[PDB]
Amino acid sequence: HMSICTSEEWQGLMQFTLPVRLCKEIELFHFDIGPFENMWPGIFVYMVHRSCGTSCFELEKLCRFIMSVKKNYRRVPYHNWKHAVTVAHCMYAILQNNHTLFTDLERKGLLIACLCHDLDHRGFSNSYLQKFDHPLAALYSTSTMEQHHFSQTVSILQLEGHNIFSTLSSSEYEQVLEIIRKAIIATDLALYFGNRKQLEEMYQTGSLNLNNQSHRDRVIGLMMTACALCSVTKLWPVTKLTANDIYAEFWAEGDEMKKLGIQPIPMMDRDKKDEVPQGQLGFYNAVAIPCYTTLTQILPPTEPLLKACRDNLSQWEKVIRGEE
Ligand SMILES: Nc1ncnc2c1ncn2[C@@H]1O[C@@H]2COP(=O)(O)O[C@H]2[C@H]1O
Ligand SMILES: [Mg+2]
Repeated sequence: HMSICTSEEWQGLMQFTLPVRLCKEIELFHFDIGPFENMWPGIFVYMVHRSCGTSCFELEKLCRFIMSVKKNYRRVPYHNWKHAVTVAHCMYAILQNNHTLFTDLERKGLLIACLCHDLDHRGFSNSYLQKFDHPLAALYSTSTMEQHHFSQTVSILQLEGHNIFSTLSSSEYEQVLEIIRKAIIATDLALYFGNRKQLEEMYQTGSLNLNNQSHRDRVIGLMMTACALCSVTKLWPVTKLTANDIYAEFWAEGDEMKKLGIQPIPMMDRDKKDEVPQGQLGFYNAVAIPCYTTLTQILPPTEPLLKACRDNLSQWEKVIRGEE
């Protein structure tokens, strides 16, 4: 059912070595993978090797897994292969800066979860799928696309020579699949609001306990949100270019809605592009800023993400003022 990489693809990835200059730059939170397209698969291998060890996964299986995942991301403007590696890199930076706070199993599970969090995304939102009673919406009632992403991830692991997790004990195998399932589902932004509220209460009252599994799950959920939204933590030019991709995809969804007799919300209406700056301002105030603020309280080393987010919020305000 899943698309499979060619022998040339996975065998070639096995020979990749990250350039020395990038080895330094990749550790920074603001790192933009954008100008290194041919290196994206290799960049992911590198991050897994540094965070989990060069022998954590059998190289051949890891390369097949990565290239088949790439092949199963579609040609959509935003939720594509580039996005997958970008989100995985943000997780890499978070994990690197909070290394011993997370178990070996959690680090490997989370890096894989990020690479696969939007696997086989079709360019359509959950709102579209549920508003048009799409098959996927009947099965996966809530977090529709996210449940599909997890199912597709398991499907790729089931491909011959692709199960990088088979060497784990039966207990840890089940454990990592659960970590991955919860992490991918957490990228359904609808769940973010309640999760952040709960974490803020736990933090403020002092009940937050990282040794409490239910609490760990929530912190990991917030981390996934922070990574999924990380385009807002890059340098302004990069943030602005990515925003163009985000809207390109949403406008295409809006176009399809119009064709079917349903008017899209302003955000997905390309004829309302002038409202984008205010739309982003609202998003930063309602989602981004609160997200990174809570993340930084829980994990101090992630402060750079919050600083960058605040900087971009100021940039959007500048646009609104006419200082673009
Ligand atoms: N700059 C942004 N980056 C990411 N998501 C955004 C942004 N602005 C608005 N959003 C909304 O937040 C959602 C985050 O997850 P999605 O990418 O599924 O869909 C995104 C949009 O609905
Ligand atoms: Mg998604």
